[PDB]
Amino acid sequence: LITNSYDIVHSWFIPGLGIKLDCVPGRSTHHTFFIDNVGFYYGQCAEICG
Amino acid sequence: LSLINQYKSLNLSSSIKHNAPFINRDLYVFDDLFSYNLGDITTKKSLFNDKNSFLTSYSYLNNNSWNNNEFDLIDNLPFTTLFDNNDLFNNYKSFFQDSIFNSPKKQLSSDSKQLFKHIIYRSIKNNIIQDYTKLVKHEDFDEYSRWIKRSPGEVLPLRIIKYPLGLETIHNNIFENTNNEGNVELFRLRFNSNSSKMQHK
Amino acid sequence: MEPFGTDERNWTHEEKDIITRFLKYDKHVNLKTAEMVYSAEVESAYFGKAGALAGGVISALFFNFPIVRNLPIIRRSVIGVLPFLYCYTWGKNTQEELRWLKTFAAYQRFVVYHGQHCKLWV
Amino acid sequence: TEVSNHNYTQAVAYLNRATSSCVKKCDSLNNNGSLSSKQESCLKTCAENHAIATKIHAEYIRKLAESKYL
Amino acid sequence: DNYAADVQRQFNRTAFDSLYKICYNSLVQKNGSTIDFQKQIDCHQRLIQVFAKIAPIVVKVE
Amino acid sequence: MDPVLGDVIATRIYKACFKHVYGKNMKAYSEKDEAKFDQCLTSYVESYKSVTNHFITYLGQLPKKGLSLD
Amino acid sequence: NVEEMDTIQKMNYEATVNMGRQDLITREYTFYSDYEFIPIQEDRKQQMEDALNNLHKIIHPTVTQLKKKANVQEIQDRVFRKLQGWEGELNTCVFSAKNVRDSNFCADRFTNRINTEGVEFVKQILREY
Amino acid sequence: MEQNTTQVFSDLAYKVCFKVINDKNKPFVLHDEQRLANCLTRYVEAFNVTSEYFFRE
Amino acid sequence: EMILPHNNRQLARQYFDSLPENDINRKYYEGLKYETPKTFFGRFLNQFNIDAKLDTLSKFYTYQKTIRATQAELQEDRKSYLT
Amino acid sequence: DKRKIQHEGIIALINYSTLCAQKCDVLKGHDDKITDTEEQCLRVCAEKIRQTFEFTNDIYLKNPNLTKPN
Amino acid sequence: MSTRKIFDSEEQSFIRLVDKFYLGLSLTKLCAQSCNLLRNDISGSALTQKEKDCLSICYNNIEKTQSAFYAKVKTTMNLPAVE
Amino acid sequence: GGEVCPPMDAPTDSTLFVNDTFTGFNPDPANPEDTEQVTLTEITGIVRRGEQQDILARRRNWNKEGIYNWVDLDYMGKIFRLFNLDAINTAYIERVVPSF
Amino acid sequence: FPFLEKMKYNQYKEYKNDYLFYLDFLKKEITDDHSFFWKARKVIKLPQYSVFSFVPLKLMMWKTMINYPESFWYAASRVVQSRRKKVFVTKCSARTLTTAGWTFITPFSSNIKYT
Amino acid sequence: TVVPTQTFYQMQDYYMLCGLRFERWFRCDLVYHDQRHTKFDQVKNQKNYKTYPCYREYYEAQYACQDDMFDFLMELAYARRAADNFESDFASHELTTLPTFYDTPKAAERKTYTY
Amino acid sequence: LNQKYYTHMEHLWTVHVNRLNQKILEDPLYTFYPQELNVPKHNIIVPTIFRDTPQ
Ligand code: HEA
Ligand SMILES: [Cu+2]
Ligand SMILES: [Cu+2]
Repeated sequence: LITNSYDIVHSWFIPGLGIKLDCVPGRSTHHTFFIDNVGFYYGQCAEICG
Repeated sequence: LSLINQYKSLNLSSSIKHNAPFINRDLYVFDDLFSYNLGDITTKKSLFNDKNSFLTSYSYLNNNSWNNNEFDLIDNLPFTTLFDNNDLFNNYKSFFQDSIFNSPKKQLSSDSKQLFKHIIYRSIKNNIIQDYTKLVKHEDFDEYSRWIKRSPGEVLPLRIIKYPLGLETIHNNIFENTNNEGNVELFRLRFNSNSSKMQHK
Repeated sequence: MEPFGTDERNWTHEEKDIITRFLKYDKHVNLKTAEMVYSAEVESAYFGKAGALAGGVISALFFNFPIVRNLPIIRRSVIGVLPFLYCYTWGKNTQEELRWLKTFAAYQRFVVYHGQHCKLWV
Repeated sequence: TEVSNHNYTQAVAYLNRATSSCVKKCDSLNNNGSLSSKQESCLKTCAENHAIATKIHAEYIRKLAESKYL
Repeated sequence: DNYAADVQRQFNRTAFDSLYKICYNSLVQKNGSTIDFQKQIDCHQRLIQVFAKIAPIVVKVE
Repeated sequence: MDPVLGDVIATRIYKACFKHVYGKNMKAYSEKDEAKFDQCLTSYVESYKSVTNHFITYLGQLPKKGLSLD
Repeated sequence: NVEEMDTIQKMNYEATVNMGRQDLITREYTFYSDYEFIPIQEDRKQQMEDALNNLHKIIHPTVTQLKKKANVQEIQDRVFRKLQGWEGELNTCVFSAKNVRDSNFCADRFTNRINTEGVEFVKQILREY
Repeated sequence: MEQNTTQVFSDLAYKVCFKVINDKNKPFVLHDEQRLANCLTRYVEAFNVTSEYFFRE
Repeated sequence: EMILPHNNRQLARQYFDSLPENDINRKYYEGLKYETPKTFFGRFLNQFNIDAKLDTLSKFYTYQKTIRATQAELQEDRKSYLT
Repeated sequence: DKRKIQHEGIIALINYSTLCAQKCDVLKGHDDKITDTEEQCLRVCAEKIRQTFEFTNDIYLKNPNLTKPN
Repeated sequence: MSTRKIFDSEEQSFIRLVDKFYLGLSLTKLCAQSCNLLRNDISGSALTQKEKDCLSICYNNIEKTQSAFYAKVKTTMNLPAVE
Repeated sequence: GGEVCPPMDAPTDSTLFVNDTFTGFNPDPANPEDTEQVTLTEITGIVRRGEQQDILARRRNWNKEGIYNWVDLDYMGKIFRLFNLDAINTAYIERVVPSF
Repeated sequence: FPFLEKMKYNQYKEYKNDYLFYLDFLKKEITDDHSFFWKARKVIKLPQYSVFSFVPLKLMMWKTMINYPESFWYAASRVVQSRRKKVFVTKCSARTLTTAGWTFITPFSSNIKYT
Repeated sequence: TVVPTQTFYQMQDYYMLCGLRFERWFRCDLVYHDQRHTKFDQVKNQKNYKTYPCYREYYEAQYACQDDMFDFLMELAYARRAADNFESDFASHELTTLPTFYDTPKAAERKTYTY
Repeated sequence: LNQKYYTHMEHLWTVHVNRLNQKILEDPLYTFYPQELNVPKHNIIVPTIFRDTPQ
């Protein structure tokens, strides 16, 4: 996953997956993801987006 | 001050009667040199010279010649009917879609005036047909456009480029470019065609 | 376009005048550069004229100073001419300097448009 | 799109001139009413050449006018 | 006014000029700079006579 | 256009037919000359049609805008 | 043809035609301030292409026989430096050219230079490598 | 009159350039079009030079 | 700077066409070698021909940028030194 | 009128320049640059044409009998 | 053949007259070429008996085909009336 | 923008229905380019040179205050955005009518 | 805020320092010159009136406004009983007007568009 | 792989990697920009379609770079292509670098190939 | 001035003598002729008609 921000540094935090990718402007953060199970997970922005 | 002695010759016709490659125009016999069935002429008719462009002058004179009509209206050719052959009709429409083949009357008049001025200057050089006001031309190109980009300097007429070597290892053939002769093309010549043309993004 | 280096000959006054004239009328001169040149040529004259006027004014008072008022003719003339020459030099130098600096800036802008500067590549 | 009668007249004159040139070159008149195979090939080639020539001449005149104006 | 007379004058001047030009084209040689003035005048007179003879047949209202 | 254009074209065609018939053979008029003129007129019409087709196609073949084709 | 193609194939044909015909659209907009240069003639381009083809044909044996990309690149770089000096001279003559006569003269000079001395340089380089 | 003169000049230039260029009547190319443009330019320059010379030069 | 051979008018050759028969340059055109005198007194004798050489160069090389720059600089330096 | 007189003069000048250039063969496909020799030949032809026109005018002005009705 | 009424009646008449004059000039040139009146070896400004006969034959031929050719061309073009 | 006198009649020759070679005037009542449609007129008059501002002659034009007393061609051209400012300042013509 | 509009009388600024044609500038017709016509804030279909007064009730007596040293902000605050106690209702419309907490977060704190 | 990711794999964000990949792709494109429609996959004869020489380079560059950075670099490369300024037409930095064993004159002799 | 101009003119005269010896009657490689002897640049350059490449 190439995480990137359009306006300000946001954070996608999947709690079930225990992942927290901080998409920041300019930074093309290439982060790996390996889900060892099939499921549906919900999450919110871990960075105050406005 | 710039007009202190800028215009000394004014009667260009007085110069036309002198340097023209023609016989004297005051021949009274020229009034009645020949006899023809002239008919009735209540208005002045100007002799349109040349076998080819004679009537064209009258075409520039008549007002109805500037009447726009749809492609449906112009559905025939002097010896052919464009209604039957749809391909021929499309070809004629394409020929009429070019601006040079469908230029307007204002552009025609501007071109005529420019050509007359150029002819007068290159032949008589009377300096009177020249424009009175001095025009400063500025290339007001706004560099804040992400769609139009000018070229600083210009493209060199010819450039020599060495094609990349070793870029492809698909079949272990390091020679990528090979001309129609089959020889490995190591150098290539890139030539610039249009100096004023821009480049598509 | 001009040579770059200390050993290179300094730009001549006639060269500066010719460069200004070229920038004022060149067909390859952009609109913004022409506007900058016209604006520079507008305000620059006022500074020199005002400097000359200020010299004429101040130097007049120096001719009636308490000590200068009782000197010989030649000495009084020199003392009076002292301020006027300095202020005339100030005004002329300010006008010419403003003109030449703005002309150099305009020439740099034109070279950026003409791409004639080495190591200037976007 | 629409076209003017003056443009139609100019096109007709250009076509007449091109046809005259093609006939004079390919000797189209020396036939019994039907053009030979070589005659038709030469007619097509000369017509293409004349159309290209008309386009080039019009472009040259327009460019001369523009250079006079510009 | 006599628009017919004016058109006739213009046409006659054009015809005389065309005859002179045709005579020059036929009688010029050596890439120009080689032509006979008396022969050109004679050819112009002959062409004027020929065109005058042809005038009644061709130049007329249909 | 106007019928005067057709008249001019007819005059040019008549001059061409006279050249084709009597350009090098100045003889007396006859029904043979009339038939030769008719054949020349037919050939001129065919040549004009071919020239018009080829010129319109070449001018129609030259690209002027991106192919949209709806 | 286009009528013989399906929707997808017709779209592909239109895509190819449009992508190839971009320059025509680019033929529209021009910048006045640029110093206009008379284009090099098509005959001159063809002659230069023929000279380059002859050079490529000469290079073909050594280029094909060589097993070192470094050696190939070195030969190419030397030839490129020489031809680049020659082409720089030619382009300098072309930019300041004022007539088709000057254009033809510059093109002939460049072609002769590629034909005469570049051949000797390439022969010497090949004899070395 | 100016338009008529310009049209006549253009027609004469086109006639001369087609006579000179379409001498072999073979298919034209980019080089052929360039040659035709060169012929037109040469005709215009020659006309200008001839007119200047006739105008007492 | 380069004047094309098709566009290079041999004005200097025109000057060569106007010079007299006894011209040393013509002898130079014939192949007469000219050497700067390396003898001190002789070099002193060579000190008085600068103006004549400049005039000859201006006659032969009127259009040369180097000749024009040298002539202008020499005239300006002469004026300044005299002043 | 001045307009008609100037039109006649311009037409005559164009025709004379065309005739001279056809004699001078100033058109080539090699280049558009008119050579100095070509300019000299055109100048010679133009001088000849101008002298011939002057002589013809002098002969015609002296005697009107050379040009008579029909 | 997209024809309309652009030129007026007087304009059409004058244009027909001008076209006739131009066709007559071209025909005169062709007749002179066919009758060898434009020979560069011409000794005078006059036409002999043979030249006069040739000119008369050419005039008769021109008269014998003008109106017929014009009508035939008009019918072949079949230019529709303007309305 | 009121009309002082009626305009001139159209010329008989249709060749005059075009922009003048030097004057640029097109006397065509139906111009194909409506942007080039021009209605010309003819006015006859005498020429009166530019007046001189003279306090002794009570010619004091307070241009900033809008009071006018002298014929300042420069000020008139500045107000009217005249293109030929120098030519206008050279001299002026006082309109004349054929009496009455 | 209608009173705060100073560009309304900007035209008179042209005639303030250019008095040559000032009387001409005074020859026009008044549309909103020294007048504030408020658009109707409610729908009233009573054909008896061509126009209806949308001016503020508290601003009706300009004489009462000639003595109080306060701006027009009195009429703009708490003059309507409308309330929409909805979480989906917007009360700020100024998403850029916020703070970046204890640790100022860049660029979210260092740009006018965002902060 | 043509531009190895191990060049700057130590960094977490592929900024320098995206820059290098974009520079290489732009160089290759500018080398073969004009012949794409005449000798590459953009040809009309679909049976004569040859893969563009910058195919793998473009794919790797797109993989390394993000959308906004790719767009900005594309605008910059468009400006560069308009300039037609080859990197070899302005490079002088090769003079001011310390000599290295990899920069020996006989580069071919540098490699010691053994089976 | 004699020293300065003598060195300069000695170099120039040696160059002139060398040029005459080879019978080189051409002007200097950096010679700027007058405006009347300058070949003007032709302005009219019409681009070729666009045509879709068969390839
Ligand atoms: C020393 C600093 C300090 C203290 C005392 C506190 C005290 C409290 N804090 Fe917090 N807090 C911060 C420092 C502090 N905080 C900082 C730096 C942040 C982050 C800002 C940011 O997010 O950017 C934060 C953020 C923060 C949030 C984040 C809101 C959000 O993120 O959603 C919340 C909400 O639950 C919270 C709650 C509280 C509560 C409920 C108390 C209760 O303890 C309050 C009880 C009162 C006190 C603790 C004061 C004692 C009272 C006295 C009067 C003492 C005087 C007596 C004597 C004389 C000795 N704090
Ligand atoms: Cu968020
Ligand atoms: Cu958030």
